Amino acid sequence: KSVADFWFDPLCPWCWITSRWILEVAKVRDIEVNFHVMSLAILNENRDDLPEQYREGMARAWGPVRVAIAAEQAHGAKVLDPLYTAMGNRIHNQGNHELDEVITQSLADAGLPAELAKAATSDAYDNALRKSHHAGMDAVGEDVGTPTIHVNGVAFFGPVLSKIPRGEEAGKLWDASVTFASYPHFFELKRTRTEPPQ
Amino acid sequence: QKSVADFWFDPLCPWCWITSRWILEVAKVRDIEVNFHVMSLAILNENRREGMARAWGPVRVAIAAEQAHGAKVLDPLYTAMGNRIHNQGNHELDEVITQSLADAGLPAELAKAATSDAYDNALRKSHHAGMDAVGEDVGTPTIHVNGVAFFGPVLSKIPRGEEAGKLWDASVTFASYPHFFELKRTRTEPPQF
Ligand SMILES: [Mg+2]
Ligand SMILES: [Mg+2]
Ligand SMILES: [Mg+2]
Ligand SMILES: [Mg+2]
Repeated sequence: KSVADFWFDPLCPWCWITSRWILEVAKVRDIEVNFHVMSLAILNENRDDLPEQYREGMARAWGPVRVAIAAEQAHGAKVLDPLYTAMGNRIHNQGNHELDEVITQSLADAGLPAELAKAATSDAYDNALRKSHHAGMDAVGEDVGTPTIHVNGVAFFGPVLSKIPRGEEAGKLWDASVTFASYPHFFELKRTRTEPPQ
Repeated sequence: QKSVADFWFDPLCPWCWITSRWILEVAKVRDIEVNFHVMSLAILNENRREGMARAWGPVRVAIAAEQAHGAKVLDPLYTAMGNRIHNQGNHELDEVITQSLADAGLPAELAKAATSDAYDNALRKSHHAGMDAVGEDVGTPTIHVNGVAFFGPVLSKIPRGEEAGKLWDASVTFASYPHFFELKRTRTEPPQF
């Protein structure tokens, strides 16, 4: 039985696409899906030259990931899936970037206690967040970016997807990913003549 | 309908060697057509080994052979050259060239192409067709899978039989999906070859 371990920050549009893909895969393949939290804010800590404006666009970027960690600590890893879905629908599908509102709405949607929102503005969960992030994102390259998935235990950057594959198409892309994971002496495949629009 | 692999190679390149031998393994277990095209490590180095400082020789001979006898001769000429360089570790390139032309059944006079710029434009045109990228510059190996250009699969060993076939099926799946861009291992990197 194949296993997808996926690290996400609700803010990340790449994570959003790749996680929606994995959920499509799960509809047409027998796989175990484990979500884990990582943090774009932590990625950004490790970059001394980040421009002021980009820092400003991330002013309160710890809130959603703190709440996700706190939810997992309180209720188990199982609640990450639906909490992430509720948050990401609002952030990515509705374009809502008032994160305080996204957090309270998403907890209610997911059926989780409202008090979890208080995690967003406390450092109590940061040690756990850092450890979760490092487990997922530690890589040997200076690329260090999202999306990162482990396929049957094999850590990858990508698949970098700019649209969510659906149904059996999603399944076939999973099958291909598993085949590459199964061959230890494969390292990289990348399109050269086109790139994702951002 | 028929799956097609276009493969850009410099006889000197170990990564081209591995990925091209993989494609020839694929051809034994999947119905595919394989087309070889020349590129040049020396050109990559312009736009940026013991025995190999004269790095234009093998690629110049390859291009000259294609110009005179057609691109189909590149498969056996490359096999001849790379068998010697990579499988036998022969780095005397003048000897590799002579021997490989004889292996492939091509005229010995083609060896003279190694030390003439007569087809360097043809070489450059072939190179850029294979190596051009919209993003950051890429290295070897580059291929087209059913018309879709990829860097990689970067492979450090040659998959054989159905294992090779499954890796092709995977590549074809990724090529077929327009909105897939990259998959890369994060905890191991290719060996220093
Ligand atoms: Mg976890
Ligand atoms: Mg500003
Ligand atoms: Mg504290
Ligand atoms: Mg050609």
